[PDB]
Amino acid sequence: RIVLVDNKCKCARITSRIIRSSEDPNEDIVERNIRIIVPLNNRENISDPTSPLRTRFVYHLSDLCKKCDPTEVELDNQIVTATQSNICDEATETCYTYDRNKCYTAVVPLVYGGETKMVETALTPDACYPD
Amino acid sequence: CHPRLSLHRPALEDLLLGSEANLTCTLTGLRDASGVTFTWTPSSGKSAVQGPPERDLCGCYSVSSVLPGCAEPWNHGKTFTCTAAYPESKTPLTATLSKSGNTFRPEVHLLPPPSEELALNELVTLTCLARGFSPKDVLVRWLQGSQELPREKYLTWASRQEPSQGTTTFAVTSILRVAAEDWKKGDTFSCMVGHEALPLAFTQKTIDRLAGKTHVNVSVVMAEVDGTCY
Amino acid sequence: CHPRLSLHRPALEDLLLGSEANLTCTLTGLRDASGVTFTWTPSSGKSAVQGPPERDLCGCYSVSSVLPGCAEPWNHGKTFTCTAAYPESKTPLTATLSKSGNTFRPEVHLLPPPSEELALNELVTLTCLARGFSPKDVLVRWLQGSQELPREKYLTWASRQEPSQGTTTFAVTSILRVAAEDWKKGDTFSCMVGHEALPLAFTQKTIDRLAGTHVNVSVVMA
Amino acid sequence: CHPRLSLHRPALEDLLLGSEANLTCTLTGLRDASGVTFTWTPSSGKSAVQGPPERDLCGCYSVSSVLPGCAEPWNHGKTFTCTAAYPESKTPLTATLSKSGNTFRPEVHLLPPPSEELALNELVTLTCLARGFSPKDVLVRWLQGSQELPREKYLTWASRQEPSQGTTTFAVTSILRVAAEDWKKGDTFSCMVGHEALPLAFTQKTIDRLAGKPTHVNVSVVMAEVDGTCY
Amino acid sequence: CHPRLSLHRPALEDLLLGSEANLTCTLTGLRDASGVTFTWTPSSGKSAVQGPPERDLCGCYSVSSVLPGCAEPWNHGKTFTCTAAYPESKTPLTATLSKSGNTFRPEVHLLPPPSEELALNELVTLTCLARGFSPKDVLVRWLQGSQELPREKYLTWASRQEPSQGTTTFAVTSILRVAAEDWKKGDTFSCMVGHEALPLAFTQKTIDRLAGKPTHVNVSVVM
Amino acid sequence: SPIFGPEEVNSVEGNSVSITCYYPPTSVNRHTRKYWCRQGARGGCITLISSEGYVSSKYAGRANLTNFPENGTFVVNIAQLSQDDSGRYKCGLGINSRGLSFDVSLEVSQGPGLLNDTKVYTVDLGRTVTINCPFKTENAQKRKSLYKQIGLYPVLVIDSSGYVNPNYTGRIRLDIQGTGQLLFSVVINQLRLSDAGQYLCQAGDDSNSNKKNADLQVLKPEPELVYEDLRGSVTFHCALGPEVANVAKFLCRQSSGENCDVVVNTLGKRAPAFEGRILLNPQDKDGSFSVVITGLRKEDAGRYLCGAHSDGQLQEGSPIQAWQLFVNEESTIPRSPTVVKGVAGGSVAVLCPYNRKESKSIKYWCLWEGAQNGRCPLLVDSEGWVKAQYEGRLSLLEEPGNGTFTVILNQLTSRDAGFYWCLTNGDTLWRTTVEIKIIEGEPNLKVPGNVTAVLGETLKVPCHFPCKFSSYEKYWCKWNNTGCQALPSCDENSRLVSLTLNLVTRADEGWYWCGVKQGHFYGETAAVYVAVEE
Ligand SMILES: *[C@@H]1O[C@H](CO)[C@@H](O[C@@H]2O[C@H](CO)[C@@H](O[C@@H]3O[C@H](CO)[C@@H](O)[C@H](O)[C@@H]3O)[C@H](O)[C@H]2NC(C)=O)[C@H](O)[C@H]1NC(C)=O
Ligand SMILES: *[C@@H]1O[C@H](CO)[C@@H](O[C@@H]2O[C@H](CO)[C@@H](O)[C@H](O)[C@H]2NC(C)=O)[C@H](O)[C@H]1NC(C)=O
Ligand SMILES: *[C@@H]1O[C@H](CO)[C@@H](O[C@@H]2O[C@H](CO)[C@@H](O)[C@H](O)[C@H]2NC(C)=O)[C@H](O)[C@H]1NC(C)=O
Ligand SMILES: *[C@@H]1O[C@H](CO)[C@@H](O[C@@H]2O[C@H](CO)[C@@H](O)[C@H](O)[C@H]2NC(C)=O)[C@H](O)[C@H]1NC(C)=O
Ligand SMILES: *[C@@H]1O[C@H](CO)[C@@H](O)[C@H](O)[C@H]1NC(C)=O
Ligand SMILES: *[C@@H]1O[C@H](CO)[C@@H](O)[C@H](O)[C@H]1NC(C)=O
Ligand SMILES: *[C@@H]1O[C@H](CO)[C@@H](O)[C@H](O)[C@H]1NC(C)=O
Ligand SMILES: *[C@@H]1O[C@H](CO)[C@@H](O)[C@H](O)[C@H]1NC(C)=O
Ligand SMILES: *[C@@H]1O[C@H](CO)[C@@H](O)[C@H](O)[C@H]1NC(C)=O
Ligand SMILES: *[C@@H]1O[C@H](CO)[C@@H](O)[C@H](O)[C@H]1NC(C)=O
Ligand SMILES: *[C@@H]1O[C@H](CO)[C@@H](O)[C@H](O)[C@H]1NC(C)=O
Repeated sequence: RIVLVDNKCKCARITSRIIRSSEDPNEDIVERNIRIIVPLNNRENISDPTSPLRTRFVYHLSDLCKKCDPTEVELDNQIVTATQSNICDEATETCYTYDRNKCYTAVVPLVYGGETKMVETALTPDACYPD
Repeated sequence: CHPRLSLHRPALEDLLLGSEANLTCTLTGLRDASGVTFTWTPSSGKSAVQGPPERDLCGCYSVSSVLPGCAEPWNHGKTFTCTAAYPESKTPLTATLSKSGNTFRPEVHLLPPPSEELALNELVTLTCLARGFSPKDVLVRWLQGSQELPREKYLTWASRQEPSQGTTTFAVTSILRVAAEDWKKGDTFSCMVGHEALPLAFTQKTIDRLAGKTHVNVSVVMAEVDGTCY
Repeated sequence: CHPRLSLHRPALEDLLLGSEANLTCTLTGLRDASGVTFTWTPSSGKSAVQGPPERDLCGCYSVSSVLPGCAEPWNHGKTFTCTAAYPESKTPLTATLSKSGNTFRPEVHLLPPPSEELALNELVTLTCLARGFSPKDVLVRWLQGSQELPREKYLTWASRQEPSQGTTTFAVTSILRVAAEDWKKGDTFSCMVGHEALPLAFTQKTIDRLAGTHVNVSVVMA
Repeated sequence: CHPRLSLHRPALEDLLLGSEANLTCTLTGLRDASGVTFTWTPSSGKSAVQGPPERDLCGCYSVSSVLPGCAEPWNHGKTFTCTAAYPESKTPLTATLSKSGNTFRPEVHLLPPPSEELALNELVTLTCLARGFSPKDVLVRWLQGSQELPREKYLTWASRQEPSQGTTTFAVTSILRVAAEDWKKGDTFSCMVGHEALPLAFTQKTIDRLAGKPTHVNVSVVMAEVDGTCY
Repeated sequence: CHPRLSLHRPALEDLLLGSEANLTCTLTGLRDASGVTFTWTPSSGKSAVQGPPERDLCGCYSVSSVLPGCAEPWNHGKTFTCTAAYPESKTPLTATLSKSGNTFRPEVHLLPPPSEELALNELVTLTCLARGFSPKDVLVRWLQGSQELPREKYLTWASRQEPSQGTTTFAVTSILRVAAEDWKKGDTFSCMVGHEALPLAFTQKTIDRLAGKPTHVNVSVVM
Repeated sequence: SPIFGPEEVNSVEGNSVSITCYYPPTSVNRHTRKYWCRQGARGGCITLISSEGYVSSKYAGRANLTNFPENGTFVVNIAQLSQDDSGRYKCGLGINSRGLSFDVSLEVSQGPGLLNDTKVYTVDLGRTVTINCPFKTENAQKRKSLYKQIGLYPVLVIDSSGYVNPNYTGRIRLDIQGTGQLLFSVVINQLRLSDAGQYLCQAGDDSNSNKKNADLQVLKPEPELVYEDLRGSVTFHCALGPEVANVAKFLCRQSSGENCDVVVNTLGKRAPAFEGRILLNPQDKDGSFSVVITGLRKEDAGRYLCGAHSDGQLQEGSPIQAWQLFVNEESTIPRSPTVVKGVAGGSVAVLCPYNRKESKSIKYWCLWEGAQNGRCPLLVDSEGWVKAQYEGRLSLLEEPGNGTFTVILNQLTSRDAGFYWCLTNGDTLWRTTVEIKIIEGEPNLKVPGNVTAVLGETLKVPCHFPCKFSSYEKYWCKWNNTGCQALPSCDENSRLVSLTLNLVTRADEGWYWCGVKQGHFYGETAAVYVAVEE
């Protein structure tokens, strides 16, 4: 199998495979498999008081498969950099899940003595360490 | 009585919410006056203060001393020593302490109200449990929405160690009573726990009236399926 | 140091399960003078036992005493007065203790385990909470099925005072960690709380699995 | 016929792949002779190559002029102000051209082959379509694997303007015919488009048979009461 | 300027749909008077008054002829040539007229919209493509339902020639942008191509949603 | 999937065991929870020991678990094993129900004891063994014989009169030495896997017949686990004994259907896929040697064997040594260009990366040579040595400096094509290889040819450049061993950056370079030699 996309902001995985046929070669078979993981316990925006549970999930194929990173092409005798999509609007996407390799913090005001301080919390405590 | 000397670690509310992490050295059971003299091993800008005497158990003088500016040597892991000397002595005492090792990170659980309290429709009770952390010190705070509640509105017990299934760990609880109008309307509540082994010194968890599932509805659409993935 | 007399109520564990409860009138801060004379004034029932001295606060001869057999006149609602004798003043000592009133019964809850613990396939945690009782003394016991568990297998906190507005009430918690496969079998667990206000002296609740879930999903695919 | 002057903007291919932003000034329809004059305001390259006095059909003689330059200045917004002093006027005549404003980057699509062309097993057609860009000039290339195909293997049209959804935009097309044994095997093809309004001035799109229309799809939804982390 | 003389063909938009298909014998560039006598070597019996006797661009005079009262029925394919006259040096000029062979019928394909456009719901794009015909003369007309669309709501390109293996052939494209609600509702669209070589001179295609039927999805959910 | 460990683990009762599992050294993985679990017939791991302080009931006192974040490993130690510990287990990180795990099988079997009536013998596959057998004093000249007990029946393999079985031709011998010895020995060289079982001696047909039944086990070699990355490198150490120091060596790779495909020999062999990226070093006093493979790909993973046999392949009866390789694919090695194109007379500039922590080391640059077993000599280093054939056309610069250095090579020819390696003195060692191709064209910068100068006269040299280099920086420099340094400021429009030399003694002789750069990243250069006459 060949991995087409593996998206972590919405936790989607797409693979595909060609199975030929040596009997009248228009009965060829092309197969595509999609794997979706739906969370049921986290908010709409990722900040704590927010619309207590997301209950509607929307998956558009063209939004999952996009390649938002440049590339290098050799045209005649030079190498040029090129973009790979039309939809790379300049980051304001709503993610459905957390990412295991990224940080997510929050800011809370607390009181210590006759003052008020503004401290920072951690929502995924494994992934935020100063090293 | 018999004179003793010990060293106390700086308090956790200052290491996480302030700047001045005062470390202190004490003394108990002196007899007649205070001619006591002190020193430490580091003296990097150490403006040491001795202060006045006091009265200990049954009545006995007891003078301590404090060393300002001890945050970065503590978190870096240096070691401190304290020796005193009373005028009826030919042997200075000693004490040492350091920031501990072999630590563990607490597990925080926030529990929904029981089912019998929601029917009587007066007040409901939320519970916060922290479990499995090796040094005994911890902080617990609550939030309603985004505003912090005052400390005179909830009750939190002390930190005791739990039965052994390996290494030795500790645990703590707290409860909060809130009105059933504010709970059945859709407000959210959060519990924040602070500890040394946590990464950014604080972590939190949150709950509301929907969490705990009932028969919830979910909808998935999956709009275009065969659509040239590129 | 300085002398001080004080009494003590009988213990709570000996009222509910045991038979004979004690009643102490201790005298701390003497350092000497073994000729001390305790004498309870309603002098009937048993006979008063004196005590040998001990050490307290590096110098005190804190002598004690026990008047046994007063467990049932405690529950009926009598009143006791202790006295003593110390080698200085023109006065003896005297204190008083009696069972008070306006008591309230505890409300006990037993909570199911959280959901993030079952993912790890280790021990799971049950929590028992007792709230709203007027005298501070309480007991907590745990049961699995019908067999009782020893006291070294769980953890209870003390009973502090809770921030009420109307009248003064107290609260207490306890946790028990059991094996995950024992939970997944279908075994039942129980929490018992004993108090003075409960007439049958013990109340208990029971939790297990299958207590209360089902989701209704819909796909569209255009 | 009538003497008219014109400046001409530099070619897209030379400017994008290099910096040879050469300008071109030309008066058309001189009276009798070739003794004309030229003058630009940025006199950097004073060796402006005046071309030979060529002619044009139905009685027309024209003069050309080139002011060679580099890509740098044209992209920063200078201005160029060619002149002429042909003898049949008693006052000179100018023209001015600069870089364009109010630009839009194009939308590039690459269409899969149709169904009844695959059931003949001889050749298949790919189609690249670029739409919605404000100046009328654009580049189109093709690639197979990662090697650029020579320009004599495909067909590109011109850039017309589309009917108005308010403002003025343009569109192009190009097609490429491919042996059907190479499409069904799993080779990849690519369409590359270059234009002034793009940020990196180039954009490409790749397609193959795996990224086309499939004939069997399997969807598997998985609920998660545990957490959302996507391991 | 230098004079010349040319000859044209009847336009294709009239040959299949009208009765005003008429031919040409023009004269490009002149500075003289009426020394014109036109003679066409088939003489079926029509009326051959001249076209518009007028002028041209940049000071050139011109004459022209058309054949109004006979709609040119040359499906049999005559030679049909014009032999003009003017009082110049001793060669009154003729012209060139013919009908070549090697007629190839076109192949027309109509494409579904790109799937990126369906997710945004503003306007979708359809594309017609005609390929593989030898005479470079073709007309393209769109249809929605059965009401023809006007010629200002779509865009079509010229007719270019394509690289090939010895036999020379031509191609043409066209696009049309419609609203997303009309696509998702279920409306039908059609492309129509007219060419010389076809038996009824017009080829249709059709497309809508639910036109790719054999896709075979299969859904499953666990826990 | 990125987790790796031992697939099979064997042990006997009463003794301990130690298991190692590997993970990428990402900071999420250095602080997450590690676990050791056992799966049964219910589809779920029951955790037995954890990284957070959990020890199960069955593992109290026996086991523990340790984590080493700087390696990227964690170790599980189990003690006092028993026969009830035979089953399937998993290493892993995070939550048990996900798939960041690795499967392990474990088999325990009961040990020896009390069986004094049978002796034992265990050697390695392909080594030497000898069997010692007494034959009684009442036999001086009476037959000695061996008997192989094959299943149903006993057969004979060597008499004391010369009959030796066709299975054992040439690799068996019977010795009764002198010195008044009335025992005997049977020596076997080149042991195979088809020689296991239970033998039995004999001394004659007689009533005496001093038999003593014996065992012969043969050991397969346990593999060694190697954990590497994509586009990194690996070094194998073959360490056979001195007794095979004069035999040919090889390295093959196992496959599915019991077939080694050979990867390298000492008889001059090489696979086509490993062209340009494999070495084979000469061997030591003890016959030890090493094999270096660079630029690792996804299909480079599996079992590897190195052995010793005369024809240079894997065959029956040769000693071997095994390795197990795993390629990560979650690598932090930066994706660099692999092929670099130039034309004749042009230059090339190559970025060579390393690891950021050892920035005070010494860098080198090497050209690979085939037509041998494989060699790779130096061309230049980072302190001032350069090969004599490459004088005035090669330099190494430490210019980007965040784990990247540059190499500049101009005056290219068609001979300069090939594969080139970059090396470091550090402990961690990636070796990166780049290929140079030569194509047709004309160079960008344009300089005159060789230049003369008169004694005591000023000289001017031009260097024209195209319009695409008009936005860069330009320089002239004078080439030396330590590196070339720029000259103080002579520029114009898109042409003619000109060097000028005011007076001339012979100290101005040498090679000079004309080049462009974007601040830190270097580009094309060109060279010109300047003589001085009188
Ligand atoms: C990287 O992993 C390796 C293998 O897992 C670790 O190697 C071994 O680690 C142990 C414990 O740190 C070392 O044991 C000690 O050895 C000394 C003698 O060298 C002994 O006297 C002590 O009682 C103690 O057991 C061991 O030396 C070391 N090396 C080998 C070859 O076994 C290594 O520790 C890991 N890396 C780091 C930086 O920790
Ligand atoms: C999601 O929640 C975050 C909470 O931090 C929002 O980010 C903040 O938005 C407020 C709005 O005025 C700003 O003042 C803060 O500076 C923002 N903080 C950060 C860290 O971005 C965010 O806007 C919310 N997003 C959505 C789509 O609701
Ligand atoms: C832009 O102008 C320059 C200058 O004329 C052109 O360069 C000339 O190219 C021709 C053909 O190679 C040479 O014969 C001349 O010698 C060049 N002139 C100079 C001054 O170098 C260039 O060709 C023009 N534009 C493009 C894109 O070619
Ligand atoms: C320019 O002059 C240099 C120096 O004399 C020449 O470089 C030498 O060429 C010979 C001929 O092969 C080599 O053996 C030497 O090793 C070269 N270097 C030195 C330092 O002497 C060079 O060949 C001349 N010609 C060109 C075109 O550069
Ligand atoms: C530490 O001691 C100094 C001097 O007594 C005092 O000013 C400061 O507030 C103290 N810091 C604390 C208590 O955090
Ligand atoms: C959701 O579930 C509830 C109970 O299961 C049902 O009454 C309701 O119709 C469902 N749908 C919506 C949209 O609420
Ligand atoms: C008195 O109290 C002690 C401990 O508090 C207990 O062991 C004993 O049973 C009680 N009763 C008597 C009669 O001693
Ligand atoms: C774990 O236990 C084994 C055996 O008791 C011992 O060899 C090893 O050192 C222990 N590891 C640690 C970190 O104590
Ligand atoms: C010799 O080898 C063959 C190979 O299978 C085996 O069947 C046979 O039993 C062996 N015989 C002896 C005497 O070793
Ligand atoms: C690159 O090097 C500079 C200079 O030392 C340094 O400040 C910077 O942090 C480095 N960048 C990285 C990503 O290490
Ligand atoms: C340049 O090279 C010469 C001769 O090799 C040497 O003597 C001199 O020191 C070098 N200068 C520098 C700056 O490296």
